[PDB]
Amino acid sequence: SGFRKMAFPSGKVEGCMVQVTCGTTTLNGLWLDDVVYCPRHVICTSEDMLNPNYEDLLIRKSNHNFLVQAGNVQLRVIGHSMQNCVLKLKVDTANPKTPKYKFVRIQPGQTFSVLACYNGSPSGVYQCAMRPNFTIKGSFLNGSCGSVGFNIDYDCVSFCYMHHMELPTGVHAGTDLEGNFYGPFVDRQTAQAAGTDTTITVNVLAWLYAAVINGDRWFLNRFTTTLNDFNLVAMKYNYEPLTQDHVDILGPLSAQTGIAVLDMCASLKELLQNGMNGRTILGSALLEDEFTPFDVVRQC
Amino acid sequence: SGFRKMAFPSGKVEGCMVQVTCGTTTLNGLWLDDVVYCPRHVICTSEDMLNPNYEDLLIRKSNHNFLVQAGNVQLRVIGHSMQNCVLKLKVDTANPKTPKYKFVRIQPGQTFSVLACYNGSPSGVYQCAMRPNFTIKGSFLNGSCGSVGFNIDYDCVSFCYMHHMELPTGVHAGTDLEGNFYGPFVDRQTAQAAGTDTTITVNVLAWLYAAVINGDRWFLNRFTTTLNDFNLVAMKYNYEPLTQDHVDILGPLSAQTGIAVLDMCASLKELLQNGMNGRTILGSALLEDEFTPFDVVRQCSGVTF
Ligand SMILES: O=C1[C@H](c2cccc(Cl)c2)CCCN1c1cncc2ccccc12
Ligand SMILES: O=C1[C@H](c2cccc(Cl)c2)CCCN1c1cncc2ccccc12
Ligand SMILES: [Cl-]
Ligand SMILES: [Cl-]
Ligand SMILES: [Cl-]
Repeated sequence: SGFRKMAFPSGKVEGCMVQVTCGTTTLNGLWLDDVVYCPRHVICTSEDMLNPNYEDLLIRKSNHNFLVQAGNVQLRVIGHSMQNCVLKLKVDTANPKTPKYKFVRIQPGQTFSVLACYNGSPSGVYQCAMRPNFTIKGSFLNGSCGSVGFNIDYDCVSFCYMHHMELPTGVHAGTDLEGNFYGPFVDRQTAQAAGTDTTITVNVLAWLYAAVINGDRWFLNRFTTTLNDFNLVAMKYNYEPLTQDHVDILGPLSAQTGIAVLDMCASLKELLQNGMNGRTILGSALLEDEFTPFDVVRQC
Repeated sequence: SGFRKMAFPSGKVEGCMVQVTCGTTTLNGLWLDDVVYCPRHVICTSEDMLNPNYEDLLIRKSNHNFLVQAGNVQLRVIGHSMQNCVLKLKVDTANPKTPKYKFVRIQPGQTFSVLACYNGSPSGVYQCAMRPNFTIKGSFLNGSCGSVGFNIDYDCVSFCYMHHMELPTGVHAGTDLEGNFYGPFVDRQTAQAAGTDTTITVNVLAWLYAAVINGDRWFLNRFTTTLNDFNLVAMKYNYEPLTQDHVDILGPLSAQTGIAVLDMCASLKELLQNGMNGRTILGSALLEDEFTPFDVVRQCSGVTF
């Protein structure tokens, strides 16, 4: 019993964190096999950030301009290339601690663990979700760039995020490990803002099924709803539309608890209307949206 | 910016997790140097748990009755002894991945990271606090026994908790690594319950300082309070007493934000007496008490391990 916001064990990723320095700029890199991946803005000064021409800034760099440190050992850069917004630094040593891994691009609503790092050294691990507005509500200070997001389902680390920037509202933006940003963001100090964020409806429903599995039923009601009526109501509370895909994904949880997906949608509608009236659901006074249907099945 | 419930990186502990099997019971063990530590109830059947005589159950076991698996390698048990509620299995191989470590007993209010394991394999990591009633609000299923709690101070892992049991309210009880239970719990299947819990006041204050550091100031006010008046209000709302030690520990956070500790106490008093009025603090409608002052400083300064 119990339901916690749980991150994947970070050991497999800790053994990949390195420090990357280019001139006065220092950030984190992910060392997998003989390549170190890091945000391309490591080649920029603060002045370069307004309108950087990365191709032009990079052509002026040689391999020895990049200093890569793995623990107390300096790795030798023997090649460099740019792929979208990530810089790939070929090194002369393959990481002996390279786990079984893949690069995966996630969709909004997906969760992942973040291993926050500074100077190539891991500081902490926490659980995140890719928000519908493509930002993540992280905990990142200056120097955290290059920290990564991942999932570890069955011994294989799936890297899904690399941290690049903090937006004005204190939320965070980054790329997949191929260097493509999540969201309409760019690695430029231009006016950028997070779009209006919404609640990940399918995740709130998953969490309500987690609460039922753990013995709580106070929020259930005798009502059901159509999918369209639910969406009309939910959008008024800034909730993401629930699609037929989401209803299908919640099938296993619906079968386990005996509560049909549209019956749980009716409880959610009522919770949005009434609030909790001094009660809690899994130790929370707010509806939690950073647990996916998959995370619920994994934990419960 | 941002403030998350953050655990310590678990890699140093993952390299110590092993599976321990005694008869039909399988649980987790912590392999440090040539010893595997695990709950002593691994030698019990469900019937034994009703009224176990651990010394008597253990004397009937030989080394080969304990099967210890580290990954896909079977370790050979060459000795066994009991220390309080922890079984120590001497093995013929020292763990090459043994980090610099210590065994520490924590106080209620102190937080730690739990690496939840099943069959000697780490499944997840989360942060939690030792409640004032000595339970932890963990997330553990059958098979999680032997999972450990820890903190990291520089490059040293301080093991502070080993999982043993779940109480009827779904909360958890365990021991330090010397096998001493936190709380008035016993490793026996008998009527046991968590006592009435209280809120960790110093931790709520630390979290309120974290909210101020992150730009959330709506709860600040012009008022201050005495420590004694604050403690009368704390007692009324099932909050732990705030001591002068707690006030001292919050000094650095008070200096950084410019809000005196007793000035933050007046915010907390107002929050307890009036609620949040539809507002949230760091994305929470409840006052969070599972971040110590040290946790707040560490996360807001970027301390690494
Ligand atoms: O956002 C940025 C800067 C930036 C500016 C524009 C585009 C890009 Cl891709 C990056 C570069 C320096 C690091 N940085 C930060 C990244 N994460 C957390 C931060 C917390 C506080 C202060 C800066 C933070
Ligand atoms: O509490 C116990 C049992 C127990 C009974 C009496 C004393 C002692 Cl020390 C242990 C033994 C089996 C494992 N166990 C559990 C431990 N954690 C989470 C559990 C979730 C569901 C079911 C059992 C759980
Ligand atoms: Cl996805
Ligand atoms: Cl006994
Ligand atoms: Cl409150």
